[PDB]
Amino acid sequence: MLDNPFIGAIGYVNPDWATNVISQANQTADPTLAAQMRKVATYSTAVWLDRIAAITAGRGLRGHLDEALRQMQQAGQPVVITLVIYDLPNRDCSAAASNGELLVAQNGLARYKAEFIDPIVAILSDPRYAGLRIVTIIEPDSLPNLVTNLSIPACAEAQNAYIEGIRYAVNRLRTIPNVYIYLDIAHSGWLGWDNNFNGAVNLYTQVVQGMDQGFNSIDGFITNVANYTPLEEPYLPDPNLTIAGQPVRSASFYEWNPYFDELDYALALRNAFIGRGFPSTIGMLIDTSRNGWGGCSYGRCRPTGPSSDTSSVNAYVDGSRVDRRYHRGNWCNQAGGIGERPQAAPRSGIDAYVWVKPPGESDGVSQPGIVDPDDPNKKFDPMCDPNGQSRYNSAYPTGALPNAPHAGRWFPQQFEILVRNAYPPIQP
Ligand SMILES: OC[C@H]1O[C@@H](O[C@H]2[C@H](O)[C@@H](O)[C@H](O[C@H]3[C@H](O)[C@@H](O)[C@H](O[C@H]4[C@H](O)[C@@H](O)[C@@H](O)O[C@@H]4CO)O[C@@H]3CO)O[C@@H]2CO)[C@H](O)[C@@H](O)[C@@H]1O
Ligand SMILES: OC[C@H]1O[C@@H](O[C@H]2[C@H](O)[C@@H](O)[C@H](O[C@H]3[C@H](O)[C@@H](O)[C@H](O)O[C@@H]3CO)O[C@@H]2CO)[C@H](O)[C@@H](O)[C@@H]1O
Ligand SMILES: [Ca+2]
Ligand SMILES: [Ca+2]
Repeated sequence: MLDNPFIGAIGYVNPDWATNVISQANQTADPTLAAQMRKVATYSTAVWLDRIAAITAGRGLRGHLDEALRQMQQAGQPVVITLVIYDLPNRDCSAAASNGELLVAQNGLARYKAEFIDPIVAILSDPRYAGLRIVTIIEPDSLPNLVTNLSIPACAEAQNAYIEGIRYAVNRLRTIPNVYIYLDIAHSGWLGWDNNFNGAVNLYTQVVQGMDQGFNSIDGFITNVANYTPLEEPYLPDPNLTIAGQPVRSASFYEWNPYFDELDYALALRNAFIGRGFPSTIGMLIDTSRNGWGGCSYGRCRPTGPSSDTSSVNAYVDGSRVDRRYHRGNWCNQAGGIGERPQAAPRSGIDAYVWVKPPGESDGVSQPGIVDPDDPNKKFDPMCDPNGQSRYNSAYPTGALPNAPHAGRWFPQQFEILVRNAYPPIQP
């Protein structure tokens, strides 16, 4: 196996996502915005396996891999295709927008193994695909929910199903020599606090050391999947910087969390895991699909330096942060911008920036009363209410954009905002 599957390979371009991008560009009046959309359609995004039907629907998992072979032949270079394994029972257990089809109380773990992992592994095992690099992102949100959300019965009752299902997926996937495995580990605005950070290091160390290959069972971890947290807060580089007598991490936006950005968080986690016995060959991914924070939204434009207002930590931090969400827990349908393009080894210890969440796809429907045919357990979550308050701190609005369809469906109003707000800006 390679030390980094993203080195020396070009990213798979998902034609089914690109078709949505190009179709929206063809309906966009502004010719520069439309040309920016056409350029976005050329970048590489992950393919989500978000239900049993996704294995065969449309071109299906086999179709994407065949298309990857096609792109590899056309380019004369290896292709790296990213897959998201996303169907654990009691999925999305701390929210409502992405609850899945399998339930722990309805033989969900058994169905997960037999109807989801086993057919995926059979397909990835085909020797026709040996020349691809196949990256599997394992079950976003599941393990982070075990760190912070055990007070929710849907999470606590699922915890051993998560552990066993994830070990089962990784143990089977590790029998395939061109499959590179990354565990999801949330983002700095979720697990950055000392207690969450240490709980996560403990949890993931136990999960991996119980795998068949122990610490050799995975190739690393990914942060920021489907979230918006910046790679870097360049104007808040020191969480202990004293402003008006207080460290800036004490600001309301951070609540003493010393990790303001994903580079600090990902590299600190990598070092922590190496200290627990993981080999130094592990690498980190960061999802940069929607964390650029160009443009303007939520009453601010991107800061161009540290704030001139040093009269209080809150004023200073709020004027200096590029993450301009009202509250750091606002995960649904945010008016952010596309971030750095997918790219290999941008920083030591970082295997790649990737677009795992595909820009333009919804995080959740924005009002109740609407049922989706293809995901009958997807429901309205108040975090997606454009007129509501955050359910993590009701003093703040959700920031969610209106007119959003159910999670995963094309959200043209947000896609236009994400392209306009891209950082670095899209060049036609
Ligand atoms: O297979 C052809 C089929 O595709 C359908 O669209 C898929 C789309 O291909 C896929 O990327 C997407 O995956 C979603 C997932 O459903 C959704 O639950 C997840 O939501 C996130 C969300 O963004 C978070 O904020 C929060 O809600 O938690 C989850 C987990 O992070 O996001 C991914 C990526 O968007 O699902 C689509 C719907 O199945 C077409 O709709 C269909 O017509 C095609 O036949
Ligand atoms: O990242 C996308 C996923 O987000 C999930 O929500 C989590 C938020 O992303 C995260 O910011 C929030 O963090 C909490 C933290 O867990 C808690 O200890 C602290 O006190 O407050 C933070 C928020 O201020 O946690 C939530 C989960 O509870 C969504 O549930 C998921 O659908 C989405 O993909
Ligand atoms: Ca490696
Ligand atoms: Ca930093």
